[PDB]
Order: sequence, then C-alpha cells, then structure tokens
Amino acid sequence: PPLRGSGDLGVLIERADGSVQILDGTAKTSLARVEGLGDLSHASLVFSRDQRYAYVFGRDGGLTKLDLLAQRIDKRLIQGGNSIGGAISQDGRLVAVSNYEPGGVKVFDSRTLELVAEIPATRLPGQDRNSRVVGLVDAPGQRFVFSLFDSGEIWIADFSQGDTPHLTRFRDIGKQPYDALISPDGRYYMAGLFGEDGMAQLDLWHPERGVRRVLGDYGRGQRKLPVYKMPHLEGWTIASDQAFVPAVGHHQVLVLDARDWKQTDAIDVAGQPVFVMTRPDDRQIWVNFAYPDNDKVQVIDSETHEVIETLRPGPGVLHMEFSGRGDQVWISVRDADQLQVWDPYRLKRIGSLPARSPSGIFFSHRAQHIGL
Amino acid sequence: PPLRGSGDLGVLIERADGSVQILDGTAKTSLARVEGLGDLSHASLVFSRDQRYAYVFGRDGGLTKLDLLAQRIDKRLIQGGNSIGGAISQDGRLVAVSNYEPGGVKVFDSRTLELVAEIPATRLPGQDRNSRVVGLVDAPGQRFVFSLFDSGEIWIADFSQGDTPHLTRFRDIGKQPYDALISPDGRYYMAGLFGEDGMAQLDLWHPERGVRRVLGDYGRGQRKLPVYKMPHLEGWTIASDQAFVPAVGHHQVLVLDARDWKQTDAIDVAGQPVFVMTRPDDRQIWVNFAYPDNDKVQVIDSETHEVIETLRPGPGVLHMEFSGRGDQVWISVRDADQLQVWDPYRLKRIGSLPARSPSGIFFSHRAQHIGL
Ligand code: DHE
Ligand code: DHE
Repeated sequence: PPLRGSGDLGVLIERADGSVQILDGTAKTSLARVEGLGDLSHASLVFSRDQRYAYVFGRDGGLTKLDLLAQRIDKRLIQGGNSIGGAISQDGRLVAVSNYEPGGVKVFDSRTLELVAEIPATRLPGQDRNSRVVGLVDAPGQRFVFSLFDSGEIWIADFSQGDTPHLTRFRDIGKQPYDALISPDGRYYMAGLFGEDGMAQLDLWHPERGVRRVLGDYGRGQRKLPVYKMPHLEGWTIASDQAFVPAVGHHQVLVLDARDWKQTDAIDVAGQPVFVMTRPDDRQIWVNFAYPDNDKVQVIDSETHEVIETLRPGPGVLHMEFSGRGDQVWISVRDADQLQVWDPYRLKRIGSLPARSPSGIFFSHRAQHIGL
Repeated sequence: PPLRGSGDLGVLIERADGSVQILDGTAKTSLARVEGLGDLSHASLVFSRDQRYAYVFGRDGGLTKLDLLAQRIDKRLIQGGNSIGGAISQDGRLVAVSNYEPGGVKVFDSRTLELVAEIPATRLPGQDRNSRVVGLVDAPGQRFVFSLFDSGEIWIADFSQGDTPHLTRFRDIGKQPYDALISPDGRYYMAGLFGEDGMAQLDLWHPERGVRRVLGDYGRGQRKLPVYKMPHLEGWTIASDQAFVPAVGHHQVLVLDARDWKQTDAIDVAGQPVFVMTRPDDRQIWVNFAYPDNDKVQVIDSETHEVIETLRPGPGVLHMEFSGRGDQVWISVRDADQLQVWDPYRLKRIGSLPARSPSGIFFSHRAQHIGL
C-alpha cells in the first residue's frame, strides 16, 4: 500500500474469527482485515516504538507481530500456556509475556520474536509447576515488573545490562495478587489482592523500602467471589489527585484520593463497572459495564461526580479507546457488529464501521507511553 | 522512500541554511535533509495527528507543511509579520499562527494550508495596528488561547461550532504579557508578565471565573531587563505537584508548588537556565543554559534537588528532546555541528550526527499531546 502515517492507526480485535482490522483514525475508515491470529477470544496488544507494528497476545498463547503498514502478519509464534497482557520494554527492543504453564515470564526480541530470556516463577509444592504470573508491566529503567499469584510475590526483572536480567524478589506481599497496574508516571506498581484485601504498592524509585499495603478496604472482603469476578486493573484510571476505579462486586464507581489511597466517594452507576477510563483532558469519566448491563456507556463529570449522560451504543459494549488528543472516543459494540466513533465533547456518534464480534480497540499512540 | 513507521521520526532545525533533517529515532541515523524553508534563525514546529507531516514556523513568517515520509516540502507559504510558535487543533484539522503585524491570529486548514479564520487583535488607541499576539497554544475542546502583549488581554478562540470562532476576551489581566504556557493536562493557561511581576492564570475548565494572578514574585521587578531576557515559558516543566522553572535573570532553577504556586526551593545551576526539562519518568531535571554557559547541561535529581552530573556535550547547546518512553535524549550542539543522542539513565553519549548549526529538535510523539 502507499505511504501513510502511523500516528492515527488502530487495531480492532475481531473476537470470534481470530482476525483484526487495521483502522485509519483520521479518516475513520477500515484499511484492511488480517486473518490467522488464532484464538483472540481474549486478547491484548502493545505497539512498537515506531508505531508500525502491533504485538498481539492471544489466549491460545499466540504472539503475532503485526505489520500495520504492510497489513500482514510479519512474524508469529504460538506457545501454549502463554497468557495475554504482555508488555514492551522502554527502548522497544524486548517484548515480555506471562505464562501459567510452567509459570513465569518469557522475553522475546521485538524484531525477530526469538526467545531472549526465560524467568521461571517460584516453584509450587506437589506440582510439576511454578507460580502463575499476573500483573506484568513495563517500567522505567528497562524493567519489567510482575506478581506471582500462587506464591504471593512481586518481582522486578531489570534488563538494563543486556539479555541476562537482574532480579529483585519481594516475598510476603499479600495472598494471591490477581492483577496489577503501573501508575501513569511509571513510579508506583500496585497489585490487587484476592486472598485478602488491599493493594501491594511498590515504589520503583525506592525498591529498598519494600512493599506497602494501601487501600485496605478494597477487595472482596469476606465475600467468596471467584477470582474471575475481581476487577480488571486496566479498568482503573489514575489522575493527579483522584483515581476512578470499579468497585468489587458493587454497582459503583469509586473515587479515590490518589495521594493517600483512600476512597472519598462512591458513584452509583447502571451496572457492575468493568473499565473506568478518563477523557484525556480529565474532565469526564467513561464507564462500560458487565452483562446484563453491557449495552450502556455512562459519562461522569470528574468534578461533580454526577452521571451526565447514559449512552446506549448497542448490545455488548466491550471496550473503549480515546484518540491521543481526545477528539474521538472509539466504542466497540460486539453483538451489533459495529465499531462506533463518538465525539466525546458533543456526546454524539460520528460514524460506525462493520466488524465481526468486535472487542478490544487499541490505537498506536499507546506506543509512546510507559505501561501501555 | 521505503515503508516505515512515523512513531520515532525527529525533525532537526538547521538554523543557518534554511534546512531541516529528518531523523530515525530507533536507528539513531539521519534519513534526509530537506532544504528551502527560508529563515529558520528561530523556528518551531508541530506534528499532524497521523505524524506524517510537520508544520514548521519560521522567522520569515513562513509556514511549511513538511512531509517526513516522502521527505519533501508538501506545502509552503510565507506571510511577513507572522510569528513562530504556532499550534495545531485537537482534531488536527486547524493550524494557528500568531501575528505581530498588524497583530492577531491566523488559522489555516491542515491539509491545504488555505486560510480559515483571521482574528485581529485589539486595535491600539492611537496607532494604525493592533496589539502583538504572544503565547499561542492549543487547548482541549477545539480551542486556541493567546495573549495580547500591548493590550494585556487573554483571548480564547473556540472552533467547536465551525470555521467562525466564538471569542472570549479577558481584559486587564496584567501589564505586557510576553509569553504563555498551557499545563500538560490542558486545564490551566498561564501568561508571564513583562510589564509587572507575576503570572496571569486562566482555568480553561471554568472560563466564567476569569483570569487570576499567581506567583506574584516571578519576574524582573525593579530590574530594567529587556523582553528578550525574560524566560522561555516553554522552558518550564510542570510536574503534578511541583514546577521546575528558570529564574528570571539568575543562575538558579526554582522548585515551585504547582497547587499554591509558591517557591519551595531554589537550585544553584552553572548558568542562566533557558530550558528546564524533565525525563519522562520525572526522576531527573535536565537544564541547558544561555551564553556563555551554553556548553553545559546539568542533570538534577527531582527528589533531592541536587545536581547529579554536569554534561559538556559541546559549544552551543541550544535544545533537548526526549524519546516518548524516556530511553533517549537528543541534544543539539550548534557550534560543534552535532546532534547527539544520550542515554539518560547511563548518562553517556551513544550517538552524534552531523548537522549545520543545529538548534531545535522535535520528535513525532508530540503529535499526541495537547500543547505540543
Ligand atoms: C490480563 C487481562 C487483560 C489484558 C489487560 C492488559 O494487560 O492490557 C484483559 C483484557 C480485556 C479487554 C481489553 C484489552 C485490554 O488489555 O484492555 C476487554 C474488553 C476485556 C473484557 C472481559 N474480560 Fe478480560 N479477563 C481477565 C484478564 C484480562 N482481560 C480474566 O482473568 C477474566 C476475569 C477471565 C477470562 O474470561 O479470561 C477476564 C474476563 C473478562 C470479561 O468477562 C470481559 C468483561 C468480557 C469478555 O468478553 O471477556 N478484557
Ligand atoms: C515564541 C518562541 C519559540 C517557540 C516556542 C514553542 O512553542 O515551541 C522559541 C523557540 C526556541 C527554541 C526551541 C524551539 C521550540 O519549539 O521550543 C530554542 C532552542 C530557543 C532558543 C533561544 N531563543 Fe527562542 N526566543 C523568543 C521566542 C521564542 N523562541 C524571543 O522572543 C527571544 C527572547 C528573542 C528572539 O530572537 O526571538 C528568543 C530568544 C532566544 C535565544 O536567545 C535562545 C536562548 C538561543 C538562540 O536563539 O540562539 N528558542
């Protein structure tokens, strides 16, 4: 195809056919459909630092280096036991992916997808297995950070000095961390706890100070909810003074003081929130919901904490993505087979695109952001 | 040329020969030199939202739409009296350039450079011309915000409704505002005052509240300094709680409290700071200086406020720019005819490219952020 910029290119997961659509953000058009990515029933992706490639992580353990400008699979591998939610290094040269079988982290060359290092997780007793790994993120200083669900640990893999990483292991951080996130500035790593309440906070500027428990009331409490009903921590959105986050098993969006990490408000919403995101200018908070309320998107004023409109794009709204500067918000409607574009300032739809069971929608500006 | 991504492309201003270099950030090489941009003795630029084009604003009033993938001038126009420091709109369709003769702001279409809107400044009660316009920035909500030097006014031009802007005028904001910045979140507009000490702050979320005076001790005061010794308000760095700024006429970098806008610390530096910058992880402050100390760059620990090291890349260090994720910092060394690439974590030079009197260095990741 002809020359084009990479700044407005997006990748849409088509959930039921293992295919993706490459999108032109400015024109609001579909450039192509690419097939052969296997099981994208649940998928995540990151972008290369030049924004030409997407690294697609599938639930079949597949890692697809997708060439966005040539509209083709550049390279692809499949490793059973590889989880999704992988990350790309600060210098863009390393792609890290979690695995539950055996249990650990594998880091690959971003250019050739050749294995660079394997970090086995802590061994478990009575099993030919290691601990499951969750909450994998990239971090400043050529690091990856991740948590061990079964053993209760947060590890730092430091690749500053080349292909052999230097590990820093923190034990006894909390029972069963199920997920984690990295703060926008890349300073604080926080893993949510499933076997108990609170977050395991790690100051990456001062790892020597250890791990800190914060937000002690947040969690399943004494409720016996299964681990797959715990929130997506990518569904958190953190701002300067506040964080807007999904409640655990309640129809509330919690407002947290981000300096002391304590809840100060709870906004009643039309369902169990999954993803709580912010308009890039931080004025509004956008929320999607879990079934049976997953036909709605609610917009919340970040100042008054009040719901200002309830959108109904259609059945099965799974994911939302804003543009770099915020002139657009993209909303995938799975069971309508549409990818809708909306004006987040006029709260009006500005175009739809046919898609087959669309789910995740990602835009290449993520390439420039730690933790994305 | 061949296919490539736009996410790592840099544009270097060669201020002596009316030329620029297009740089491959990942390969740390030069892709091309493009000539014929006239007077770049002083210049700035912004990127289109797909990152394929740069809009260079020259001292000659020239506005060049440079094609970084075809490595050629796509469109150019020259309008005497135009200033540099133009901005691009939130949806990317409008490019604004300020005027100093007669005084005002002109807005062009990003694709054709055809004129869209002429906004003349306040006519001066006496002369045949208007106030000079200074401190033009893009803001969320499809707005352009600028200050009127002679009149002491802050205007907001709102293109939300179309080509005809809705203007909001704030008068008696302070004497002779010479420059302005917009906070990284896109909420606060701050104009520095030359006719009197202090800064005029405007809350773009709540324009009904009007302009407000802050940091009343920042300025020349009793000293008879010229405009052109006042600081580059682009030389400010605003962290979430703190601001790192150049002192006015002093060899110091001031640490301020961004919430209360009061000075909490002062840092003795090796010269008059011009640009105070932050590594993208906010753990370091990078400082360059004006003649005769402009052969130095000082790296400050953002926490201890102590100088970690003093770099000496060469004579005539004019500007610096980081990669989006912080793995690189690019440093222009005018009198050595070198654009250097450093590792900001190892603090060691990893590249040095030839250039003709290099000055400003800009990378495509600015395309995604308000105010850049
Ligand atoms: C680790 C992980 C990511 C990648 C985040 C990252 O790092 O970028 C992810 C992404 C997602 C993304 C978008 C990609 C992203 O990374 O943000 C969406 C829309 C999503 C909607 C759901 N997820 Fe997801 N999800 C899990 C884990 C994850 N989901 C589970 O363990 C759980 C509870 C069990 C499972 O089914 O796998 C789970 C169930 C769901 C759902 O039930 C949702 C709501 C609807 C559905 O169809 O599965 N998950
Ligand atoms: C408006 C403006 C921009 C655009 C900022 C933006 O939006 O990116 C700019 C950019 C710059 C940039 C980088 C481009 C950028 O986009 O910031 C640098 C390195 C720079 C180094 C100087 N500037 Fe600059 N500069 C002025 C105004 C400006 N300078 C002046 O009015 C003043 C005081 C007199 C003049 O000649 O214009 C002035 C003198 C200087 C210098 O003396 C400096 C320190 C050294 C030199 O010019 O050789 N200015």
